[PDB]
Amino acid sequence: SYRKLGRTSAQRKAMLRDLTTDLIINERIETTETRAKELRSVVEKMITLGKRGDLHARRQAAAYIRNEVANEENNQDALQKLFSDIATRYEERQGGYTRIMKLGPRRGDGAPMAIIELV
Amino acid sequence: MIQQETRLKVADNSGAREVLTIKVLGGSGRKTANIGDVIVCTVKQATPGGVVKKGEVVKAVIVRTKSGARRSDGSYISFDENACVIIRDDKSPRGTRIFGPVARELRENNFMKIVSLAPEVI
Amino acid sequence: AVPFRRTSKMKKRLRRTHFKLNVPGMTECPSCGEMKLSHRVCKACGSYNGKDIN
Amino acid sequence: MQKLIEDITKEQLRTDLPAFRPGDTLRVHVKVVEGNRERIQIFEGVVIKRRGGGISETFTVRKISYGVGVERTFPVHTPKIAKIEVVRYGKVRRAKLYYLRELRGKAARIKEIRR
Amino acid sequence: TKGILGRKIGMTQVFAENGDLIPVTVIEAAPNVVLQKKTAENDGYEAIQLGFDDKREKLSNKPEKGHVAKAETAPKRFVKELRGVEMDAYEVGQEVKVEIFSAGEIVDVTGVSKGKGFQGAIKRHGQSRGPMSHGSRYHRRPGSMGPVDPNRVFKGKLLPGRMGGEQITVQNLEIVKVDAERNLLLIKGNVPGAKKSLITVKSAVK
RNA sequence: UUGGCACCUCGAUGUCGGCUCAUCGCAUCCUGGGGCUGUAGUCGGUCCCAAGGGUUGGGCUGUUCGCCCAUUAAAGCGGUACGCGAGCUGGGUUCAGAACGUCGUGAGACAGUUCGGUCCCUAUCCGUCGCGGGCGCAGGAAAUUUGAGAGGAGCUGUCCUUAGUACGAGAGGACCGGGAUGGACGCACCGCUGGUGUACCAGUUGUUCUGCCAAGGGCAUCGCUGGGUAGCUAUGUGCGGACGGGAUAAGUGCUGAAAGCAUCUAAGCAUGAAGCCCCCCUCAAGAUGAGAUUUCCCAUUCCGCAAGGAAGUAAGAUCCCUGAAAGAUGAUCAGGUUGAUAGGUCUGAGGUGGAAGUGUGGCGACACAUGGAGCUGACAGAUACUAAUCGAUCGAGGACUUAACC
Repeated sequence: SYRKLGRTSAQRKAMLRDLTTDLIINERIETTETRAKELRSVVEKMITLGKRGDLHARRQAAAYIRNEVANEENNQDALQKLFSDIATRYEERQGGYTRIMKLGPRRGDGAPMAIIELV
Repeated sequence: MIQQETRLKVADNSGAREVLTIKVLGGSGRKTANIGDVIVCTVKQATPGGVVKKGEVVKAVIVRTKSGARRSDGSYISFDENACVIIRDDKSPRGTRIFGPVARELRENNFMKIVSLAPEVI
Repeated sequence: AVPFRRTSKMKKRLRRTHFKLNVPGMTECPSCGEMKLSHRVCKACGSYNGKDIN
Repeated sequence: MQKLIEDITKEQLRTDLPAFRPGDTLRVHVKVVEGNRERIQIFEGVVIKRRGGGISETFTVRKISYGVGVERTFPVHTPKIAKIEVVRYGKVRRAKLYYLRELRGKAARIKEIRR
Repeated sequence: TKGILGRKIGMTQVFAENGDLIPVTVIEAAPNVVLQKKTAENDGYEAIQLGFDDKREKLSNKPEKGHVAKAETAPKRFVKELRGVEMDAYEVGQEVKVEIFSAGEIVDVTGVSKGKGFQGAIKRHGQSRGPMSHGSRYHRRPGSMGPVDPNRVFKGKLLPGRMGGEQITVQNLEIVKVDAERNLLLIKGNVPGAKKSLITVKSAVK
């Protein structure tokens, strides 16, 4: 199957509803290794909606993506920035939109960290 | 897929209305019985006009069930009520008519008087 | 669930064979020269494979 | 893998059968052998189910005759099916009609949709 | 007294000239080349060794090269061996296609059966369990271990472990149809082994 | 077993009966072989060789036993702390509570009866099931095996034919020998019937949230209900215990003395069983007796006088990392940029079913077209898009004696 990551059925989808929206706003994230590998196979489903960019293509991410603030002095939401500027950036690449940059151990957990860029 | 201690809707006007099983006449111990096997049964209810009445150890033949019947075609026959037709401990029935459809996997053995009395041999 | 006898000073110290821990996969940082962990970021360099990533 | 699967048994994809909507009344001409003679009987009824994949798509037809519901599956691509005819099409919002196995008598009709 | 080997893919359902539907595996055996003909005069027994896969450059070792290159055809990944064949029919390097077999003969099938991992003493040995109610805190456990006085457990009582993975053979099977133009064997029955795992296909002792 | 004796155990050895896993003996219940028979035939009785396999499901009883119902080819007996309570149950006796009969003025008793009554533990060692790390195996490494040696499997009924035949007065009804088909358990699997499928899709309720409608999101056990692909599954599907050989057991024999005959004997032979050893299958060279072949790498640089030592490598392997056909973690296993190993990607397969939006019919609930659409978790197929970077250690220099040839 796939991975579960300590959460129940409900909580892991409520986990990844923050690890995409905070990933689109703050543009880089330090999670663990295994939380990275459950975003490399998820976030790349959300960015391809920005390639489609139509009406019903819009109303799928709005079911998923939170309503937080992405750009002050612009009032640009995390939904809007996925389609305004990200859609301009990736008109040519076919798949493969997140890097995995492995850090060292977390201190108290022994957790093998990671860093994800939007490449 | 009829076990011990199941209750069966009876398909002839030979006297009985509902019949419960004892043992499938297979080997030492057989669990189920799909179609065409022969059960020793008893009679939990009968019609008031009854040749065979309440509380009689009877020997009977499964006709139609909620089980499959894997033909070599791959076609699976599956009815919507478990049933019997009471026989006279032979390859021959003892009732007059046979209510409802009868599965065609009785012709594998020679129960052809049940076949000849069937109204729709499905 | 009771140890019937105390463990002597042999069968204790034969259980600490496979309780040892090794040195991990440790290479050299290609830019700032120090020892690097394999397939992770040399935190002294801040680099990985070509780039001191901010 | 799966391309190599069907490219063997594309020669047995029997294309004589009219592709129909799962859930509609329908008759089937089944060739059988009774007494070393080849006859054809006709099995009317509504389709509960179309499922499967490739050569192994099995469907079924339910007939409610003499008050005992008869369900009778068939894989689609058999040589032991002669002729399949759509008598009335049907509309069902669902796709597999398992609830028809209980309801009888006019809470179980499917309305003809004019095609 | 024969045999080739191939790679399992998965089940199908194939018609055979009737309404008779047959469970059918899809065994693909790209044409095997004999890598060594072992003789009884030096190796002490009469056998032969096949080979099956198209190895790449980086996959091979140098001792896998020099074993092949005497009868230089190709480095092949899987190497197995068949005791008891006609040695007088073959030479070192001969290509063996599917042309041996027909669609009507008794055929033996060995293999490498699937895995179930660490799963224990009901699924691993078929044993029953204690009752699921009437206050019993006993179910899914491997039974009593033995009587008192012999002070040990007998070697032959069964216990939880790692089900599957072992080599398992199914005797007296049969080939449905031979399609040698894509190197395909279709065998009547369910053959052990997961997807892409390797199977010897003999002719059984009837 | 009912019992004797009081030897171990009263600084505790928990006791009957079922459930769980079975193992062992043979005085055998079936199955194999036979001998005699008051053995016509079919059933039978009875001893003999046989322990390889099997030994049903229930109502009553706390039940063991036994009766009984219904089958079966058969419903075997007996151990093993009246096997198994650091595996399970607590109905049973054997704690106080309660009551009945009887005993005793009485408190109270009763192997007479009834109702209710806390079953604890985290595994050191030996013992098993499974996996691995090290060194061994006079050089290092790569794959395949011979097989010492072990284990599993080793049950069978109905029906057809010979043949209604020999036999019998009939009634009845065959051995011997062919073919077909099942039950019982056993290995394997997911195409088919269904089962589960909590990061799949569709509907629908209460209520909150994204400013509102629309459309959604959360929570309500996956909120519930109908489906559900891969995956693991059984009742589903395949095949399985085959055909035989070798030597015997009881028998059945010849031949033939001792002991002019007789005699299955002492010599000399042949038969003869589901038994026994191989044949079938799995495991297996740590089988320290360490086997056998196939190729690769080769005899390098330093001490030391040698003996010996370390220190870079070969062949190959490891750390590591993307991985699941494998998966407790190790292992196995597909790969690591001369690459399709994982994820995305664009196609398809299967599922679900007619997306929102728009337009129109309708007072609206709602339909209808757009449109086999829309969405899709593990599936297979292409694509270098995305990381498997660079590195790094480990790892042979091959003894002595004799023979053999050279």
